[PDB]
Amino acid sequence: GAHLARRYLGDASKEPDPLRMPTFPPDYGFPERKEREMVATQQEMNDAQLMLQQRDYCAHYLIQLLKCKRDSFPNFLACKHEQHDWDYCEHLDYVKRMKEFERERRLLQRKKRREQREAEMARG
Amino acid sequence: SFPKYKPSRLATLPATLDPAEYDISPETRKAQAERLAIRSRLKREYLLQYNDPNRLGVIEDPALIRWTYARSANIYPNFRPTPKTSLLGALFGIGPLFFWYYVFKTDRDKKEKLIQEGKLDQTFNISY
Amino acid sequence: EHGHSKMELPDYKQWKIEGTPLETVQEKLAARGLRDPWGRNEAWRYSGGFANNVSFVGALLKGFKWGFAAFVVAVGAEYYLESQ
Amino acid sequence: MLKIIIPTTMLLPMTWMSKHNMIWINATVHSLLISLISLSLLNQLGENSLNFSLTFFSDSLSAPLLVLTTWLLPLMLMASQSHLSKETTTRKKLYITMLILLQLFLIMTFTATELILFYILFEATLVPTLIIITRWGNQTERLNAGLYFLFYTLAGSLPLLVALVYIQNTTGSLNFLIIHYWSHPLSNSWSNIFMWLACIMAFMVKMPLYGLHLWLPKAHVEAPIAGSMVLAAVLLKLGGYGMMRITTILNPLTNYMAYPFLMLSMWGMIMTSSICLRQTDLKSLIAYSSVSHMALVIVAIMIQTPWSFMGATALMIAHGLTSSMLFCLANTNYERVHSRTMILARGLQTLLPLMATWWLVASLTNLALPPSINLIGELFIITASFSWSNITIILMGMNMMITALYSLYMLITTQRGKYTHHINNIKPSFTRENALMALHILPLLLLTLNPKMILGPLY
Amino acid sequence: SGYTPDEKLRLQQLRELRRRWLKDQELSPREPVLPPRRVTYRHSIFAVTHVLIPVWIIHYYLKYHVTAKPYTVVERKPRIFPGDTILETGEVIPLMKEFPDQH
Amino acid sequence: AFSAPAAYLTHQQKVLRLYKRALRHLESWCVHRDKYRYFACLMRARFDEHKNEKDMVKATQLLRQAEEEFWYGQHPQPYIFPESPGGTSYERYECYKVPEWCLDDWHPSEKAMYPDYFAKREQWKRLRRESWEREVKQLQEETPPGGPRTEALPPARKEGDLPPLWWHIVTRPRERPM
Amino acid sequence: GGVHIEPRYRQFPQLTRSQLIQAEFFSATMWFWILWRFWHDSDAVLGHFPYPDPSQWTDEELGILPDDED
Amino acid sequence: SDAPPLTLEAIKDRVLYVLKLYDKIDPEKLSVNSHFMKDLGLDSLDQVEIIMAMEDEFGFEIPDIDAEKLMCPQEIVDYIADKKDVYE
Amino acid sequence: HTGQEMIISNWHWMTLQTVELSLSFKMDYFSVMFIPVALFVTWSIMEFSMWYMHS
Ligand SMILES: CCCCCCCCCCCCCCCCC[C@@H](O)O[C@H](CO[C@H](O)CCCCCCCCCCCCCCC)COP(=O)(O)OCC[N+](C)(C)C
Ligand SMILES: CCCCCCCC/C=C\CCCCCCCC(=O)O[C@H](COC(=O)CCCCCCC/C=C/CCCCCCCC)COP(=O)(O)OCCN
Ligand SMILES: *OP(=O)(O)OCC(C)(C)[C@@H](O)C(=O)NCCC(=O)NCCSC(=O)CCCCCCCCCCC
Repeated sequence: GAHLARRYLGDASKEPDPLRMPTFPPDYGFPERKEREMVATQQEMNDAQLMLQQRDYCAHYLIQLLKCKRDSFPNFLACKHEQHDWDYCEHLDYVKRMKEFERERRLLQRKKRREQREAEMARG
Repeated sequence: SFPKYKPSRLATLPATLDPAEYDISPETRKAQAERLAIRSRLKREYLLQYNDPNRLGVIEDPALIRWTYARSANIYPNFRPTPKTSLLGALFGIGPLFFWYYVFKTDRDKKEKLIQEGKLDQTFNISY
Repeated sequence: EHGHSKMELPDYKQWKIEGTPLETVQEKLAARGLRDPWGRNEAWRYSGGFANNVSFVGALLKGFKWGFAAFVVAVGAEYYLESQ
Repeated sequence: MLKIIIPTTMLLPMTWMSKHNMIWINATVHSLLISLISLSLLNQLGENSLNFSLTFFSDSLSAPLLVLTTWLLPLMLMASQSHLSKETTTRKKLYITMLILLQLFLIMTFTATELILFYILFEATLVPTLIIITRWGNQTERLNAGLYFLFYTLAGSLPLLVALVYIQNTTGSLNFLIIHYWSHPLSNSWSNIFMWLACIMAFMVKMPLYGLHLWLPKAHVEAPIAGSMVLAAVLLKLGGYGMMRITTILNPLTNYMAYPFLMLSMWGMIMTSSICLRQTDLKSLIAYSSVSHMALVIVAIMIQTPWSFMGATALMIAHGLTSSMLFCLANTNYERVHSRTMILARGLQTLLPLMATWWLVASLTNLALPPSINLIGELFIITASFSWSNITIILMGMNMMITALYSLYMLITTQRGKYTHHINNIKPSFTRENALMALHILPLLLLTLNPKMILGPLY
Repeated sequence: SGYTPDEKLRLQQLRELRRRWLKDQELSPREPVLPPRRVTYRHSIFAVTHVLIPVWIIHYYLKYHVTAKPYTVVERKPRIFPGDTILETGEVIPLMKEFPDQH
Repeated sequence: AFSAPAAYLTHQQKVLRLYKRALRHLESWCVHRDKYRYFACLMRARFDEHKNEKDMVKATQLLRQAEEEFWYGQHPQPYIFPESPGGTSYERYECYKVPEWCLDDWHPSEKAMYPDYFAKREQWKRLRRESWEREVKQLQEETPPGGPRTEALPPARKEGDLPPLWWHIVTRPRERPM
Repeated sequence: GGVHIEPRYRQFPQLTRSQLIQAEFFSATMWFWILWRFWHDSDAVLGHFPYPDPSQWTDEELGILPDDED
Repeated sequence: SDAPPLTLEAIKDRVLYVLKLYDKIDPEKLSVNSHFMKDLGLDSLDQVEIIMAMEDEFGFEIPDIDAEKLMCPQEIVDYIADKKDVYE
Repeated sequence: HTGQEMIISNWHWMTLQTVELSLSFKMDYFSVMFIPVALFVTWSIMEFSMWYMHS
């Protein structure tokens, strides 16, 4: 989707641009701003030589799953718990991305509402 | 009534859609009969030469010889310099040469200017 | 080794239009004063082992019964072995 | 170099004192031995050259051409054995004498260290070829053909002689080593432009360059089979060798004097290739394909880069072998059918299967199927041309497609389909013809294993 | 419509001749007169001559000629995970940072 | 194929050719046999409603609108028998057909195999050799002056005679040689 | 390398019991495999992780202020 | 392939089989030499349909110029035999 | 089992100055996964053709 209809048939400035997102400071909402934590270091993540696109915040679960796959070779369905863990971590990453999208959209709503209220006060 | 078929150069008219086959006249029948007669004469000649036990050689075809001669060697003696032939020869034999010369000369001038200004990035260009 | 066994043709009196869609075609034609002269030539296409048809869904579910029975047995064994 | 020249000269008395029924056997055996001897020239250095004496020298550009020249003679003898059966002994000996004299003139021309000596032998090659074409040719057009083959050539080469003596009055020498070591730039001047044209046109006309190529179809379709073989395989490469040698004194004029010819070649290779699509004569088609390949060689030489020269050498050798094989196949059809028209004898794969295999291999080689040395030369030339200008690929690409088309066209018209019903005189292939095709095709596939032998002096 | 009598008669004569010609195309019981003159088992010989000999030749060629030159056979580096140990050296790669595990 | 063609097709032949073509294309449209039977009976009824008409002009006006209607609804992908000129196996076995005269060029070591076949072949050759000399004169006297009017050939009329120009028709390679 | 089956001419062709049982066995194998895999791995079709509702998130976690502060 | 080598008897039997299923002609009256127009009182359209039934039965097409002059079952059998190279 | 990957440059064909052309094989995931599939399909097709093209 409905966001495509909203942006393309409705007001374009009302909705975020995926290419230029985010447009607002990270501290604009609340000043806490806890940092994201990475578990796998640069060196072991290079030694496992995953890919430059698998080298994300879920890389430790990927490394553990690869260790299971290598260790229990003939039983290719032996280690399914770590597959589930990696999938869950990727799910949480996607949910965080969706939250970023929603926050940017609501901030754009609020900024446009501020602009309308200021314009109304100026015209009155 | 049904939508009409429009013949073209590369999709000709069906024989069943020819009005000429529905305009039958005695002269048309005589023409068809004599066409069949000459075809039959040629077929008889070929088949007499073809079924002969004594013959042991390729049968010579005057029509094939005429075709090859007309395509190769009868061209120039029947050539006549006319405005149409002169113009077509000039175009088809001169225009492509100057077109390609202009294209390649412009490309090489652009490349040479880029090289002289130093902005071309020929790194790793070792083999030429 | 080739098939020289003297195959003999069936009796032509065997083929009848009755009980086939050709009968309905004949009825529709007689509704206009026409007849089908070649009807009995096609009757063999609806007569013997060709008389029964299968639906598309039935074709897709060709071996569903035996597979379902085997799946039930296997899942029951899995339940009775895991619960130990 | 005399270890090759003297036996070639001794071929003549051996031919003339031979028995009436033993001329072909002796000529073939001793020509094969001379080819084996000439194989030793292939041991080249990365340094200057094999400077045997003041008169003759050998290079890795000259060595493959010499080997091809010595190898072509036995094949020509085998090809000529058939149609010269009813000829008197003296005239057969005269034919063999013409072939031997042509081989001697070519051998000396490739190894000559002096430009004037090179010119004299380069022209001496004309007389045996003219006699062969106009004496043992079959149709009445041969006379006219001979005239063309002569005058075109001379019209190009008389100015060259002038230029040559002029150069020797200015530099003081025409020795190629001194000329290379003492080279000086050519300033942009009208006199220098005309000197460039005089030095270039004689070699352009014998490649042949597009627009100056009218003599070649006449000469090749009117010549006997040995004449066609030697004309397509060796005599065309004389212009390429001459242009490769003489371009060292033409710089930097070639940077802009090459534009008219390059265009004439790059467009020309298209036209001739398209001409092959509508041709009713096999020999005419093969000759036009030769014109297209030589246009590519002209582009390679005018580009004047190492990859260009390597590709030009490889393509010259490959085309020589391939065109000789194609002419031999066409002649083996002609001697059965006596027509020289493509659509007369049809469906020959059913009647002659092994000859159909030979046809397929020859068509594949002419089509430049990797890793043949035909494709090696073509690809090196194409890469050099792409570096010269990225737009050239278009024309080059088009040529490739067209070439395949007409090649397979020639294979499909003659070998596939239904046989012609009334042609009942197609006899089984003789051992001589099969051996001729095998001796054409095995060296090509052997050479693909050691391409450095045919990549020239810039390897 | 139908055949003219001459067409009918020519057809019968031609088909009689054709049937005779076709009958003459059969072979007698002795027709292929062949001149004789000379001068798990199958799977075992096939496995010996078509697998073992080529693998012997290729292994010899690779082990003693190809690898005699540098960079001829280049291997992708094996993957290293935390907690592994190396045969050559014998050190133990340290474990990861004990990430908070839940679900 | 076997029958010699005439100078022209009569009106009846054209009508029958249209009837066959239309029925074939209707069968291609109606895949099932009962549907085809119904619509083919309908087409037969439509075809003979003008069977009894007498004048040529309107009978030719019909069979023209019929051709136009056929060409409008002609099923651009009709069914073709596999051996027919448009079929998927039209000239499939054309490459296995070898002429008889090739057997004359066999090596004697090859002809040593199959001696009975080559004896019968020699019998056929001598029969052809005599019959040809008879056939040439028979055709010479049976032909009208000015040349043949139709490429139809006569039968044999004597006792020991053979039909003129019979060799290359009787010695056809085969329909499926290999 | 098969057995002899004569043509039938307008009747149903002769069938071997072997091909019938083989075809039925392989169809049953395919259906059993599909049922087994669906029983064991159902998330491959219907999914495992629920899709969150973006409009159901409270403004507190999205850093949204009540339209007056900044 | 695996196609049995059909014979003249098989061709004749199949032709008569197809003709006996044509309800326009009485199975008692027809024979191998029974003519179509005169012996059985058929039309030209009936002949075209008979030729089409033959073509469907034997799996190959008879050209119209040849098909238009096949007026007996015997000549149909002869045409099929000559086309398919039947010995006996 | 491991993830074995290889490059085998066994025969040196030629060298154009700074460009070396040699017979080299890349035995990576794609090669070692596609070769068995192609060989399996080819074996099935050849067994099928033994029946299909018998005549
Ligand atoms: C027929 C089939 C093909 C045969 C082969 C054809 C190949 C031969 C083509 C000849 C190559 C070109 C010759 C001269 C090229 C030099 C460049 C010059 O022509 O261009 C301009 C020259 O301008 C004009 O061209 C002046 C000459 C005009 C008169 C010449 C005739 C033009 C067309 C004739 C074609 C006839 C060819 C066939 C003859 C039978 C450059 O201006 P400018 O800077 O000032 O001069 C530079 C040279 N300088 C330094 C020595 C002074
Ligand atoms: C296939 C047919 C091709 C025919 C041949 C085409 C090539 C023609 C090349 C020109 C011919 C004459 C070449 C001259 C020989 C070189 C010697 C030289 O360069 O010396 C020059 C002399 O140059 C000339 O004199 C050349 C003048 C041209 C006269 C002849 C005209 C021939 C036709 C010219 C136009 C055609 C050229 C291209 C034809 C393209 C192909 C058809 C300098 O003379 P100097 O006075 O000593 O020095 C100057 C300082 N004092
Ligand atoms: O006894 P026969 O020798 O068999 O003669 C048959 C017949 C008498 C019918 C005929 O040969 C004849 O001579 N008729 C005389 C008059 C005549 O035929 N006039 C023309 C009538 S045209 C017609 O029949 C209408 C055609 C309608 C069908 C259109 C086809 C469209 C199909 C589209 C594709 C599915």
